[PDB]
Amino acid sequence: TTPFGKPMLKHFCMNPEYRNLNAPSCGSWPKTVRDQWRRYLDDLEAQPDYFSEVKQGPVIQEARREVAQLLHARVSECVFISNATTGIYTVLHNIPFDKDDVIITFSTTYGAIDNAIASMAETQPFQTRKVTVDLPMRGEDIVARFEGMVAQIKAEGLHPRLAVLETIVSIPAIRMPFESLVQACQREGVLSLVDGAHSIGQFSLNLEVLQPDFFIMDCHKWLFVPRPCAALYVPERNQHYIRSTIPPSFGFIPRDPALPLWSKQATDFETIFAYVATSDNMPHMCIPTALKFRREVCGGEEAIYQYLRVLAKEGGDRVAAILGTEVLDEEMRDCGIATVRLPLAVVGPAVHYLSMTLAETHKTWLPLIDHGGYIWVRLCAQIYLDTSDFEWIGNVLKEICET
Amino acid sequence: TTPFGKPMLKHFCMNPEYRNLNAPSCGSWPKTVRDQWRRYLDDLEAQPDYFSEVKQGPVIQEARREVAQLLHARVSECVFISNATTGIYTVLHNIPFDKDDVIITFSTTYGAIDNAIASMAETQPFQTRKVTVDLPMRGEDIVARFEGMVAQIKAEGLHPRLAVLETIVSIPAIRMPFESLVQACQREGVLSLVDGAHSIGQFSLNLEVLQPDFFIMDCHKWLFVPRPCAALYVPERNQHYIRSTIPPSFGFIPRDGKPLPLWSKQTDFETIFAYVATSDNMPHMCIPTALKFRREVCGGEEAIYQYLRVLAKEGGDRVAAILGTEVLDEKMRDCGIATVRLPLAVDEEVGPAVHYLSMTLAETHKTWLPLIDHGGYIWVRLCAQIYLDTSDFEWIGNVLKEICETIG
Repeated sequence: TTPFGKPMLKHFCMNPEYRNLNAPSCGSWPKTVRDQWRRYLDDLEAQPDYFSEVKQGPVIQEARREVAQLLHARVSECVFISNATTGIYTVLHNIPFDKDDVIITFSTTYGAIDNAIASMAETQPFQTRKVTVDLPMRGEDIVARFEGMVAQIKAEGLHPRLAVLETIVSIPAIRMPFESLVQACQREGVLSLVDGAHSIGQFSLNLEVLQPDFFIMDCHKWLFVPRPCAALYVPERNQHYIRSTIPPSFGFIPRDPALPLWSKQATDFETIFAYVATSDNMPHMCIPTALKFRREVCGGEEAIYQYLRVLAKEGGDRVAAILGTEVLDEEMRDCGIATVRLPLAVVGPAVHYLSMTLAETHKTWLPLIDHGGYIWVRLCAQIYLDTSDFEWIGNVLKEICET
Repeated sequence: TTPFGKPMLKHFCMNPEYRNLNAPSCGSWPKTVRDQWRRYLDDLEAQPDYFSEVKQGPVIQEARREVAQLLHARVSECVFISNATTGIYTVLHNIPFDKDDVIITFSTTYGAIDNAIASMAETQPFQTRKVTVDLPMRGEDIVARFEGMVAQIKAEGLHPRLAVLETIVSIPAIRMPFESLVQACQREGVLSLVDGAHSIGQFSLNLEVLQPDFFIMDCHKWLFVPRPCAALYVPERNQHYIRSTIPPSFGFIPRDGKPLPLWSKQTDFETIFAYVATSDNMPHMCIPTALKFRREVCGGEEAIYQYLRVLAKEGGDRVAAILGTEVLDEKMRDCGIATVRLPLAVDEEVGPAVHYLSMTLAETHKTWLPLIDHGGYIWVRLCAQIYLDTSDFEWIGNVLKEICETIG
């Protein structure tokens, strides 16, 4: 129906002068999703306990199966959680660890995940090792160092119990060889915890094929729903590991489960995530409206995936050209993101100036990070941007760097 | 400006037919809070990263200052969290327990807390003890048993480390002697963790006097903001215990003690709770609007607390009378809640009968009430609120009367 690029802008809710080149942070959703969101709010306000006790569940259930379909997963293997940090932590906290078990991470592992592993180590006897990854690198070189780490662990008498993998590194943002790492994990008997915070809605994905041990995803990052909105995939074979949400609630399963009588006013795994602490569900309840908008107005998932990839390839390349620099690359760019190096060498006041300038003067926002002695910027394509927006931010960044 | 009761309904957003006798579960909020909430949603989708990075912060900080003043606490002792379960678990998870420490609970402890303590013991070597509380009791006998459990624990050579107290039991709902239990805790050197999920907005609080070791509250349950909306109070003397949110995030404090990446350029205790996983903040951002409505439209906090307590007392009594049963008391009602026994005694039948009652209220009578089995009978929890009056309570009394007859 509507061509990609700035024709799409009329379907979304941003101010006219707002270049959204960092959509996954807060999400970005069409007007159809906004209006449906507000109708649920109206419903909640008009009859709160009726909306919550009767009307909420069936929309949630429809959202679950639409997410499972998109994943080529069973609805029985997909549960909803508030954010990706919660899902990853829920898995880590439930897996029983022994002093001879090793948790394998990478230097690309999300910072919040390192902190969780550090925190857990204070009261548990396991140990951890970080596979060094200095991007740029080749996917098969990453996969080889992982296999070398797993082999070194087994040689010392230790047990490589779990590896933390990611689909997209948060920043500097590339696509990682997660399909190959999941395979290496299954060969060596290592559980594959996949941080797919950036995945669903951005590129095609098939868990029936990939078969990860655990897969966590932020729907709000790329599925046109507001934050926070995440999902956790656990295959049947691993559902026995999960006995408690984080924080624990009435769904808890002791090692040796009883719902209070008000529960009578679905497997054990599913009840764990049905009886949880008080929460808002309306981002998840927006999933069907979002997927409808993507089928009918945007021409389906594959079209969107292609446009995002192609725009990021071309738009990222054009920003690097204008800057005289490069795009992060060893496919690592088989996604809707481009991480471009800025011509600055490494700080705080400068970072603060750059960002407020983009937010105050140019009405956009970009994440950045120090890596390899230079400051890099993450640019996120999306179906209402076109190649000129990237050309625009290239010149803007050019001017600020000069300044 | 507006008298309490049905004159308040014009200021709220419920259907005219709907009777909200269970407001704490989702919260109920005035039109001014609704309208402010939609205005934030407009701003968030007009300027997502500008709203989030520059505009949220000062509203959130204003809300923290107002919560701190409502509690008689310092701002730097009050942080925001999603829900009370998260806040209680954050405290429990941060405290280092050894194998000779004991966590004291009660028969009335929220079941989610019991599960957290059970979950935590699979991995930590501490023990726990439960004080027996078989309501109805007198509050002073509850204190006597707590003090006895503390002495018994010491008698075994163990260490009574922390006690989980609550202000209001979830179900069946009474006000517990939390002031006396906190006082007993400090006499004996026990950390007082107060589950005050029901507290702020319902009755008067003064943490400067109470001095609890930790205090967790659901703002949405009684402060006129939407769920989920909680706050956590940790006095200065106890903030060294808290080093991570649940789940841990970028604010984590290594046990060494040094806490951020470069994009943060774009109090350590307060920082823990500022750098968290992606979340919504607009309920907390509605706190200033809600509190202004309560001052300007409702005549202030103390006027609201008095109306809630008097209505729950008179309304609760009227439901008990119509049913020929009773209200739960100490044979504790200094709150806006009344728990009334249904003339139904307690198998395979309870579930279906409970389900019929519930949907009959939801589908037919346009209300909802939480149920529990206690002492061989079924009890119901009723919550007074400033847009209700005593006629709403005799309505539900007759309605419940008539339904119990059907089941019987």
